[PDB]
Amino acid sequence: TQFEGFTNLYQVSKTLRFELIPQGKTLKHIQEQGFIEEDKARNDHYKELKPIIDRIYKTYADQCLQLVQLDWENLSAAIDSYRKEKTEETRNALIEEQATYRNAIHDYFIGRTDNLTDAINKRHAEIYKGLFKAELFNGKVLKQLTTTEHENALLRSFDKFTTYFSGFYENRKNVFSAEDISTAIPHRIVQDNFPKFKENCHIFTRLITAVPSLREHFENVKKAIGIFVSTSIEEVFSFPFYNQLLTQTQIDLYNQLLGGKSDEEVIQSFCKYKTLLRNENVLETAEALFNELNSIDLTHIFISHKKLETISSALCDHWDTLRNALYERRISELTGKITKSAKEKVQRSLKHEDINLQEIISAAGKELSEAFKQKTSEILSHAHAALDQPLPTTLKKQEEKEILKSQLDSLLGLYHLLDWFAVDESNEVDPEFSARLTGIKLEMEPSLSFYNKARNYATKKPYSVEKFKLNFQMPTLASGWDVNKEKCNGAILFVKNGLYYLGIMPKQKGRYKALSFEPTEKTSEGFDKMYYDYFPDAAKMIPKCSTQLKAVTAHFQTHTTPILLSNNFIEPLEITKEIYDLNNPKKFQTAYAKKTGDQKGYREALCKWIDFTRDFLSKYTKTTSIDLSSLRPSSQYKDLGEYYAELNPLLYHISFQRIAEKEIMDAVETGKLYLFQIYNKDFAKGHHGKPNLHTLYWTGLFSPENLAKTSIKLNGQAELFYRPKSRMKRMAHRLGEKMLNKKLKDQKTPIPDTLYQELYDYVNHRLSHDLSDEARALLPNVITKEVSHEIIKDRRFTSDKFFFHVPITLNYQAANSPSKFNQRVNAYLKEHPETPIIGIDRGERNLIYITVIDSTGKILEQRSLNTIQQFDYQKKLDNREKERVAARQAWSVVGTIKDLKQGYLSQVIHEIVDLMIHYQAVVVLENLNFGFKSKRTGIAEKAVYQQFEKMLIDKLNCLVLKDYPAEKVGGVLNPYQLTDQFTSFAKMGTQSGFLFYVPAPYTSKIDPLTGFVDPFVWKTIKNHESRKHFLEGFDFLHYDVKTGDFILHFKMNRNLSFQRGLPGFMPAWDIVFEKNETQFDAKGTPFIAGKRIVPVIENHRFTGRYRDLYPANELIALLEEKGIVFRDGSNILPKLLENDDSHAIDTMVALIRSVLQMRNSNAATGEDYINSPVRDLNGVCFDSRFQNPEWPMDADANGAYHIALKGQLLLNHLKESKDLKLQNGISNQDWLAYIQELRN
RNA sequence: AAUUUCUACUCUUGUAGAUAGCAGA
DNA sequence: TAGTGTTTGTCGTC
DNA sequence: GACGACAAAGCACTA
Repeated sequence: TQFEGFTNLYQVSKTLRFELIPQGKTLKHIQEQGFIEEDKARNDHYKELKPIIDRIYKTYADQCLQLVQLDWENLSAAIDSYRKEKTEETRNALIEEQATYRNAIHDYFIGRTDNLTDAINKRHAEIYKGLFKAELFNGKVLKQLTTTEHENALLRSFDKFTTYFSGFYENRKNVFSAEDISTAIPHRIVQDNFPKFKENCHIFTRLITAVPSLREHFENVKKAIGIFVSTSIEEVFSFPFYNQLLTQTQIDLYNQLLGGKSDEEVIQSFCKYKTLLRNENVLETAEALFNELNSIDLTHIFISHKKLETISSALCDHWDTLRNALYERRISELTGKITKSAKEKVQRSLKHEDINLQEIISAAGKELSEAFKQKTSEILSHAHAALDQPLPTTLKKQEEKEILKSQLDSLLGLYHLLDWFAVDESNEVDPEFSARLTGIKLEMEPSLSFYNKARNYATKKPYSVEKFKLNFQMPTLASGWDVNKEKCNGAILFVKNGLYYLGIMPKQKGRYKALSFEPTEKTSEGFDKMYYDYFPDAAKMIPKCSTQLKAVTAHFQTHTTPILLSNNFIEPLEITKEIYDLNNPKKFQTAYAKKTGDQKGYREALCKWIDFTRDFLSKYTKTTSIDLSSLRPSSQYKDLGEYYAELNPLLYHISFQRIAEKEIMDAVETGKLYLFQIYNKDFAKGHHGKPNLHTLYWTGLFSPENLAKTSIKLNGQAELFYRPKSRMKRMAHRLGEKMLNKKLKDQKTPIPDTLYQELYDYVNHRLSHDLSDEARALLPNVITKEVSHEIIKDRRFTSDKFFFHVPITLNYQAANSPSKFNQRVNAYLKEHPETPIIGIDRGERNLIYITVIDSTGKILEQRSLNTIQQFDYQKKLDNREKERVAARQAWSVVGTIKDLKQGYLSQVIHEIVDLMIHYQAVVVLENLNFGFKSKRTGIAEKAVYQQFEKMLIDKLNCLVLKDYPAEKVGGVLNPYQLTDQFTSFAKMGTQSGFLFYVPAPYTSKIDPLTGFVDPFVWKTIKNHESRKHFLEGFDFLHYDVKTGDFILHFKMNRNLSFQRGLPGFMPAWDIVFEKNETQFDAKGTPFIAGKRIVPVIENHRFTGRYRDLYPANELIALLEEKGIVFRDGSNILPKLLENDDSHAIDTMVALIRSVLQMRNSNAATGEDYINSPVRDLNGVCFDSRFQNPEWPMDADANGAYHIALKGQLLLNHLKESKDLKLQNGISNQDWLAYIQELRN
């Protein structure tokens, strides 16, 4: 097995896109015939027909729901039993019962069953079949069910073109399917409305039994309105009536028995919805509801469990406090011997149940009520102060955009507040409160959608990428390149002087007309035309044209002699009866031999069948020319799989023949041919440099090597698109103006966005104002250029453009899908223990950081990827963008940041693949399922980086390096295939081919010399008793006079209540308060050893500002003040406890806080070092400021190193494992135990 | 500030990387 | 009594 | 029992 052998394993399909430039006067001919305008109208017709078909989509659904008659007694009993006993058996019984009822409704739409009489059951299938076919426009489906003339004229607009609704058919299948999917009609009937209707019947009978006078009163309300005249009030609250509550008109009548593109568009619509909130007085109603909570019974006001953690973080210290406070109070009221099983039951109960507001107050204290009152009035005042604040006149200025966002934040804040309360009727909700809350709520739901629509408008770009597909009045345009379908499709390609041209033949005067392109000698100058020959598949096309056609099937049925085929045959073929009988556990198939076992009959029949196929190919009118003599005789063919896989590549072929330029130019001159040059900036006159990957795929497809031996196949079903211009604001660099580079003299540090505009205006002498102080300072550093030629901003969308989306297939000689790809990778890895690793982590001072390690674990190379292609993406560019978002906090700045991150990550995968191929390594990412990263990290968690991993998997599916020759492995003809096909984020686990995913947590805050981690969670120390109990668990803390350090011995079998439950290896540790000394690094720079950056400034705000702190110096100073003598080397902790100085104990613990903190960062001073608190086996505490290459350089370096180290643990278990499998993730304790043992 | 277009850019009338489209969210 | 402008074929997995 | 990929086979229109 070789690493270069990971190619040609499965087919990968990519569709290239190009721009079509009209040649000669083909644009004039198109405009004269009005093809673009007609196709533009077809786009509008397709969109205007979107609800018309959806309307004729209800008719059928409404008609099918009118005949539904079911007995809902069984469904009610399954609902009652699940509410009665909360066991998993009654849940699965209800899930199956619901699925049975959903299918009962589905059988009315398309039953294909025996429950409904076929007279009716089969009639629905004839409609549902062509509900996703042409029938829609035939009027046939409407003939089964009245169309108006304009609607009839709209249906015929898609005659011979109903494939335009291809994707729309899928969107309508997503509406039915009769699954638990909420989008479906059966689900809405069974699982949404019936539990509501079933509850209505129970509410009815309880009221009528207690207050019988309410019966005649309800009956009078029904009679006074006029609804359900043939049904009494008791029957509408009985199960049989629900069958007549399945259509909207009946649902509306039932509910009424109960109830009785532009800038100013966002201002007019919002102000219309905004002024509607005053008339409804939703603020006054909301302010009155939250004021009711001061006196009403709070044991029936429930908080949703999905919001409890969010509320805890908004009203308390952490997200933990509420869930923990409820946990302690519930453990406080358990019965008998409180086992650890009873505690876990209380934990699991708090995850998925709604807590009433009273139990929260009784468990958290009176300080939550003050937080609840203050937060409620704060949100209500902001929403009240925003409804009366008028919107601006326009959105031209950013100051006017800010007030629009500010008022939307207040509206979304109130909308967020209302979603705190549980909506489900499973809880005993208050009568009046739940009704008034659900009312103002139903009203605030479009705010969220409206808010999202508004934010996207600000994020939107001034372009209009919207486009429509050009058909040229052909439903099969560019649907196939075969020469025999020249007229049928009318799309061919030309190559001339390295420039690729597309030629489409229009219907000449409304009729098909072939062009007699005469093959001219190659010497004469002219275009080269593609001759495309293709036989789709031997398995499906051969029987269709030879033994399964209408002629021979009927002939063999009514006549028992072989028949001769003459049409589409050079020499007549004598198809005989037996081979058709074989094709009538099919015969000559693997199943037949597996079951029957007639091996002798198999080999003879297959020999005749294979010979018959070989007989067919040499006799067919188009397959006779291809040289099939390379095929082996039928005696040594095992089965059809190997034979068809061998026969298929021989059929497909592309050849080029020169066509004289005079014919092509005259064809364009008269208008018979439309010439479109393919253009992707790699065919420009001034082009110089390595081209795009898509250009190489296009260039490599037509290379002489590929034509002789196919590895890139030109797939059919190509598409043409036309994009209208979007010239609304043209910016240009006119001649005589002075360009300004976005980078300084070093062409690596970008100018801030705000400063760049001011400098650019001053350079051109256009700014009326004066430059800032920092603008003057940065002025000499910028570089200016004169405009030699005009550069048009966004020139792509200035004018109208054509497009050509063409699909190609790479690795055409491989299988359709990979077959156990991970087994192949694991096989290579097992035989190659020396395969290096590549660990990638998201640092804070570095966007993406890399570290490669070998089998033994030494760091071969570690690099920071924030500087790609001589440009700084983090140290300068992302910092300025983050500065702007912290200054303005607008929507445009957020959109630019997300686009930059995705663009930066595109550059990263090139660095990864270039690094990986050079080392022949395996790259280990981190799975997003486990853990999270802080806000200080440069990439948002599970939002952009999750898509980053998708790109890396997809890129390595068909990895092609653009500096490589095509013939060797890794080129365009033989791409690398190192990853399995991506299916979903959930399905990918710990391996995706040559990619590994190890748990993120417990990777970057570890000493790389001892494997030590901070074993104490500091949230368990709050009071003096906790501090003293924590401090008394240690063994001994003493001054070493020889070295000047403090050795704080600790045994992991102590302070369990303050620990994190991960002992790991090394049951004892020696925390060292390193003596501060001006140590020198490799470069000789001075740095003080043991320096720690502590952010603790206030009890509530623990990261107000970073503060310098020296654990050794401060603790010596603290002990001197207390009068403690410690130079004798005696233990210090017992003497600390006996004096019982509250301030000294707090300082004692706070210093242990600092020393156990390894990752010390300071953005202002540029320090991101990591310092070990414990000594290694050599006896030296790790300090990353030493800049030793063999160990991580900075804090971000440590994380990428251990992700690669976590990759070793996966492979180390892989090598020793007998099976070719991997563990379903790495336990945090198991990883800690492994690393702590290895570093020793 | 020039792109099948996405990001960044301007020694180079263009550079470096990415780029599986259509339809529907 | 024909030019010409939707149907069918499956092999393996799934 | 359920998916496909592009051709050549059919199949209805007027003639």
